[PDB]
Amino acid sequence: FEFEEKKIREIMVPRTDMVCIYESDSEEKILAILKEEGVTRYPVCRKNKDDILGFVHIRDLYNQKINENKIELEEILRDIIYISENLTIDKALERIRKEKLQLAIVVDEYGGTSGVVTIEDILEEIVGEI
Amino acid sequence: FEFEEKKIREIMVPRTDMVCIYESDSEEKILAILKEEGVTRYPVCRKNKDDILGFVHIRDLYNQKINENKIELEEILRDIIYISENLTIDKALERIRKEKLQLAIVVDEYGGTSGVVTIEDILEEIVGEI
Repeated sequence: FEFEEKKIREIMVPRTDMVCIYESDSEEKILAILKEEGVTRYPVCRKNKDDILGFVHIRDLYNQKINENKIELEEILRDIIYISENLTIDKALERIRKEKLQLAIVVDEYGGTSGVVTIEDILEEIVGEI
Repeated sequence: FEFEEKKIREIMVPRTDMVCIYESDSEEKILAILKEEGVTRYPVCRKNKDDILGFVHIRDLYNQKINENKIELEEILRDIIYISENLTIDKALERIRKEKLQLAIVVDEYGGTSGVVTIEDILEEIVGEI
C-alpha cells in the first residue's frame, strides 16, 4: 500500500552517488570503476551527469576489451528511459515494464538528472510491503 | 598470459561463502537474503550445497511474489553447468560461452560442490591481465 503514495525519489541512487562512465574516460579508469563497484549496468554521460547518452552493460564492455583491446562505447550503447522523481514506485514499474528496459534515469523538476533506479531496486521495494 | 595457467579454483566464490536458496527455505528467509546480498542469480539446492537443482534469477523470484504472493522455485528454475576446479580460467570462459549460460557450479575432485563462479567474475579476471 505504502508504495502507491511513495515517490521514486525515495529509492533512487542519488545523482551524487550514481556512477557514470563519461565518453571521455580512459579505459584504465573504466576498468578500475567496474572492478570496485559491484554493478552490472552503467549509464554513459557526455561531459556531465545531465547529458546521458544511454547505458552500457558490463559484459559488453569486457568483451570489447578482451576481444579487441579497445572500448568503443557507441557500439554497445543501449537506450534508457527517463522518469520523473514524483512518479510513484508502482507507476515506475508499470512504465519500465512496458518499455522493456531494466534501468531508468530519474529526472528533476528542472530537466536535470536527479538520479538512477533499476527494475530490481523497484521490485525489492514493492515486495517489501507484501 | 597468467590466466592460461590459472585455475578457476582461484576466483570462485568458495562453497562456504556461496549462498544457496534451499527448496525448503521460507519465503521470508529468501527475501531477507536477496535484500542483504547484492546478487542477481542464485543457485537452488535440495538439502545441501552438493545437490544443486539449477539457479534462479532475482527478477523472476520477485515477480512471482508480487504477482501471486507465492514463490514456486520449480517454475523459474534455470539450468546450470558444472566445471572442474582445475579448469583454467580461459577454458572456463570458452565452455560457459559455448553453453550460453552466465553461471557455473564449480566441482571438486570428489564430485562435490567446491564453489560457484559467474561469467563476469571470469571476464573481470581476464581483462585484468590485458
